[PDB]
Amino acid sequence: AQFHDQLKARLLEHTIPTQILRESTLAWRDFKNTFGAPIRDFSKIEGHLAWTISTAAYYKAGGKPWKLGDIRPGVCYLGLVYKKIEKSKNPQNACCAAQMFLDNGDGTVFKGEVGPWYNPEKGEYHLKPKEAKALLTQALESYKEQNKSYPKEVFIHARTRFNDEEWNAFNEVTPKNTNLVGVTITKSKPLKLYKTEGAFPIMRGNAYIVDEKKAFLWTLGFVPKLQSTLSMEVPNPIFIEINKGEAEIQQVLKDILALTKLNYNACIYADGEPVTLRFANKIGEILTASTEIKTPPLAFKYYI
Amino acid sequence: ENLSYDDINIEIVRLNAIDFKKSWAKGLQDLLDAFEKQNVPKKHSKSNLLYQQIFLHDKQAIEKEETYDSNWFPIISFPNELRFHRYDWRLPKQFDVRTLAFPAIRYKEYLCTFAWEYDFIHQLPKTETYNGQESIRISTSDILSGRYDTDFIRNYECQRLIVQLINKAFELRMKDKNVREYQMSKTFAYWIEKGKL
Amino acid sequence: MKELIYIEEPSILFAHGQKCTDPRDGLALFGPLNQIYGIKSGVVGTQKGLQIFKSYLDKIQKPIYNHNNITRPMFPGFEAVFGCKWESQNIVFKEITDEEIRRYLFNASTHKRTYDLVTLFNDKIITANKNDEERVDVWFVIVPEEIYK
Amino acid sequence: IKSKSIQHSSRRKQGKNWWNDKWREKLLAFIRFLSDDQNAIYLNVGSEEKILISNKPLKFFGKMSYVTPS
RNA sequence: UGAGGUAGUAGGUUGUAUA
DNA sequence: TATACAACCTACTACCTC
Ligand SMILES: [Mg+2]
Repeated sequence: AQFHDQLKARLLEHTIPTQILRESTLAWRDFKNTFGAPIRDFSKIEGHLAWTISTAAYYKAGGKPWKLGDIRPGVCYLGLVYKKIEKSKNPQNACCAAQMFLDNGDGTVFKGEVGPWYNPEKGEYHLKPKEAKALLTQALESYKEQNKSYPKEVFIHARTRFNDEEWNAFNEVTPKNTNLVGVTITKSKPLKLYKTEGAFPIMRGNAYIVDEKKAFLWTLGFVPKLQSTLSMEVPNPIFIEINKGEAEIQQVLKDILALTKLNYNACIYADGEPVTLRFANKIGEILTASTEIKTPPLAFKYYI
Repeated sequence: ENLSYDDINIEIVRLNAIDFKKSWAKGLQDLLDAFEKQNVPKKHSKSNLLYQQIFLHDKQAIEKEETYDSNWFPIISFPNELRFHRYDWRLPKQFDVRTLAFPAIRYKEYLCTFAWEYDFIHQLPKTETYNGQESIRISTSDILSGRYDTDFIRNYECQRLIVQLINKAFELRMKDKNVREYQMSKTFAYWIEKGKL
Repeated sequence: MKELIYIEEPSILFAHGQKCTDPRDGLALFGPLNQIYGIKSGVVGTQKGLQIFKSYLDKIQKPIYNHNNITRPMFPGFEAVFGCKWESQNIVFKEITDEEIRRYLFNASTHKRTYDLVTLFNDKIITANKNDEERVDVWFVIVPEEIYK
Repeated sequence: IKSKSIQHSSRRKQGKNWWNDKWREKLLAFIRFLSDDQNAIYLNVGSEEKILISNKPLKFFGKMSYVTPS
């Protein structure tokens, strides 16, 4: 992993789109495995490889393959991901975000709020008041610059919970008529819904509501169109909780699914987790390997 | 979709029209169905796969009822009351509450040995205690919200204690059965042997 | 018996303002949303890497099929799907000689060798970026087999 | 087996052929094997008290499903 | 790193209660 | 400050491709 992240970090400093391809991927028949059998054989999926590579190359050259249409107009989706930076100074925890919103022409704006805001504790996957204020102000100013108006709602989601200090700072920053909603998306709680009769698993999109603030969503499983499964061995659901906010549990799940339908790095039906968090994790993985970039580019072409 | 049915020109409004307004794929599928119905002539798997793709462009789910099993095995009953015994000076400080027959914790400032029942004899046989000082709490209020919280133990801790007791009780029970143990990273696994069954 | 609610699958837009749920099918029928006119590529790697890249790029210009064409939709071809010209003939090449990789890869610390390889590749890329006239929209790094391990 | 790698490389090998049915029946049979009573399992939390776990897991149902492939 | 998923392993933090 | 738990967090290797 050292090669890829360092290369992307320096080219980030120089702002050049790039794509790394192994020789085994493009020519898999030549590189055998000492037994007359390819180490990685693409014989039955030779068109999926082409789909993925072509879509990635098209996106990295400045072209939109598709866009989201069914998303609430007037909201911002922010995903916060924490990565542990522990090399010299202290086991610091960097926070990297990603922003998505849609308005003024039905277009989709999918960028990443960057400028990692650190926290000098071993644990403590949270933000101090000043860094939270800076994060929210930067996101709000970006949205207002794009849309010439302030957001009607803000949809903050992360893999960790929010504390009262952070939420009070956020509410201090927020304008008079902007509401904030916090959501925590855990991934591996031990629930497994088997199907009583068939040998095929539960369908994707089934949701179980345990409370007016918590629910399970099956983002994997058996999809009718493809007549196959998006996973293996009894797919695992994800857990959604409305932490520190006031909203409905159905709109949240619909928004979560819509966010899952935005993976540009690969050509698939959908992925289990929302992409706003995966791309933030990629941004963090790229940034933590470099040495103190002042103002990184916010475009996704340079990172992925 | 902006053309009203009352404004279509004459000699077309009386015909059978195909709706391309909502989605073009559905209209094209309807067109192909009409063509195949009225024997419309047509002429290397680039068209068979294409036709299958057009047909399966929307394999919508059906309103069929299904029943799913889970792995959440419920608990049908609990012991009536949760007990809190003193056992001061009858329990050595350098003696863990584990390695004991029944699930017991030494939590809280005093009133240790959180077990549901008595009879820790032959392991600490002081066998001389005054039952008046023992504190007893109803498990009904502990599990189900209620006013079980006091300055002694608040409600949140009073449930994390019961979960601990259950997780311990399962471990001690699953040893008079006929299985052996495997040690995972943070838990224990219970598997049946080859000779049995 | 608890009841499970159902959430309808979202729809993603494509060209002509049309909608679908599977990006492959939607791109195949309708196509992309914007018009870039072509992709001018640039390759960094050994000559064998250039040959592999050119062979693959020529391969992907024509239809490619899978085993199950319903589970995984086929590939019509690059220009048919995207309407863009990405061809092997218009390729800018920057070569890494075998001597360079042999010298830098062998020995040294695990951090030092990685820093050396990254420095070599990125020096080539940056020097081509600022000291050349030909435009390169996206750069492709064809990593040899020994560099990975 | 006293190795932590050949067990991982065998778990990953063996789990690939098992699907919904082969996991569900095996889990239910294992749970039913331990049970003493026909409808519960006894955990002795004392000399006079016990905690009972039902032998039949929670069941869910939904109104939207799919037609199973052949 | 063309990708996605499943599982294992290793550590860490907070809130009690103790020595 | 260190050791016994429940509740939460991240970060690696190894193996699959339906
Ligand atoms: Mg990529």
